[PDB]
Amino acid sequence: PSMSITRLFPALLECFGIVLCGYIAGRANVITSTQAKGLGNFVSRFALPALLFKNMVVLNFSNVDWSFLYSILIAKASVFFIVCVLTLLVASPDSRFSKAGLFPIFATQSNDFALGYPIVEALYQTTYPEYLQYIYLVAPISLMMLNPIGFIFCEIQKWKDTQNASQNKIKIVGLGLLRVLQNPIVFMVFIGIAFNFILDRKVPVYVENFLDGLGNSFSGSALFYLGLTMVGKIKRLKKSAFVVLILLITAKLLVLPLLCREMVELLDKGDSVVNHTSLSNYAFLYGVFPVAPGVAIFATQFNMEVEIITSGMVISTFVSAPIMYVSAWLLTFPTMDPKPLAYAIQNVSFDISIVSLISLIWSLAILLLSKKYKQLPHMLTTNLLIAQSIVCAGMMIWNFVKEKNFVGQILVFVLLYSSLYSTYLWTGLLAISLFLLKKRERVQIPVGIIIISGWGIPALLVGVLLITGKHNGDSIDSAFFYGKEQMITTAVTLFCSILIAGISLMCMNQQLTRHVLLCLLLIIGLFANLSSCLWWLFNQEPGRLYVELQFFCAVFNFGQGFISFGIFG
Ligand SMILES: O=C(O)Cc1c[nH]c2ccccc12
Repeated sequence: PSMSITRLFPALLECFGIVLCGYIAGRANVITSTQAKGLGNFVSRFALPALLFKNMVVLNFSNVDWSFLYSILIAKASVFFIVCVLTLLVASPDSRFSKAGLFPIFATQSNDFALGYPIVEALYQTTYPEYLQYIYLVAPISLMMLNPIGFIFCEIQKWKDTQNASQNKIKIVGLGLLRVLQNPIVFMVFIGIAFNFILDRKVPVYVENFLDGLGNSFSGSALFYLGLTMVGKIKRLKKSAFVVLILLITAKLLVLPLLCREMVELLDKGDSVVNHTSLSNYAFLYGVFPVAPGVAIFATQFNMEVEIITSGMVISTFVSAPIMYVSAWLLTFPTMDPKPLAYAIQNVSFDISIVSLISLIWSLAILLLSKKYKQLPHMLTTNLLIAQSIVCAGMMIWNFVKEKNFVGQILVFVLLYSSLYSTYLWTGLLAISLFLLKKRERVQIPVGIIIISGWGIPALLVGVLLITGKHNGDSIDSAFFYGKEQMITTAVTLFCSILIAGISLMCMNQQLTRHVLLCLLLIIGLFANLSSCLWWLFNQEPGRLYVELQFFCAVFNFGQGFISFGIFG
């Protein structure tokens, strides 16, 4: 295929597993905040410049598609210009230049080497090997292009804050540019380009082992340091600052991908449809890379906007994981016929259910071992997390069982289906329990009946499904394993929970917020699945928007554990 999309989930597990290792290590103080700087110094002063130098010396410039460079750079320059001019118009006077510097750098500078390259490598190393070159071209040329302008605005702020020092523009410009030249990425690219020419792309045999040994250590070491620098970083922001952060992460993780993709489709006027397509898709995925950790370092160096930039970098890194996974698969679906596409959505479901189950077990354990599960609603909320866990656990088994045998398929189907419906009801059961708790303190909530229904009724619905329906189990999609009746069952379950929740939340309006938020964020997913099921039935020959909806309702179905992991973890 045009992109080895199956290799992305392992790459993301490498990337974000090692970031999680660093995060766990810093949390557990396996490495303290002052000890982490030793790893950071190694990463940035040795491993990264070695990696840059090696790849820049090796690079065949007579094989670079400059259109991709110009496309991504013009897209980054666009987002930079937009965020800069918009920041200059929106922000308040005494902070507008610090923000106009760092917010555009934020919105454009990608976590290219640590996170981007493992992902690009996995996706494209075998299908389109030259796509790995553009990491080392785009990322540094991006700094040389755009970072000096942002630093110039930060130097304007440093100048303006220092009202004793109404000094020269030449110093402002020069110092901004000097900070760009002092960046190891920038100067090791200049140095590597010089030795690309001097050596005719040949790393000396007796220097190669060194550059290999240092450079190859970068990814793991940098991803680990990234985890360590994410510990204790998401400070409680003002509502205004949180909205700004959402808009900046939207610029980096949505707008920049869309503009990158558009620019490749504008400028890659070359002939090949499939090469144009894969390059376009690579441009989108390039745009989805997180904010580079270096932006937080610049912010610290200036002492400017540091909470927003650090928190945004942290959140951007984590938000890039699902967006990147989701986007890459979504872009790949137009290349797939309906059977490998059904396989694809089950693979997606399995992948998400793994990491969601892990998030769920963690969140469950926290709520249990904190003894939060004693309180109401938190006991039923823990049951909602239990419900989500059994959903994810079932889907993992269906991937193992999809070709095993008829009986195991049915049994595994019982489990997955039933937990699937149990989540649906616990959405509603929680929501009406919120109303019941809100109604008056003298009301004793019918916890036992609620639990018995929250698992009996889903078991009953799967029993009904087995009885009234028939085995459609030749079908790869487990949500279609029992066909028309299955999706009607799904639809009724969701609608019941939706009515229960809407009515109860209404009466409740006429601890609480996190559970209301949970129910609503589940309800948008329940409606995604409700839509999916009636649409399935009738469409009969569903379009591209259906496989994308099928995909996003699968992302919800199994990724809803991450919702719980955010709300209570
Ligand atoms: O953004 C990048 O990929 C480069 C980078 C520079 N210093 C870093 C520290 C940790 C992780 C990545 C980087």
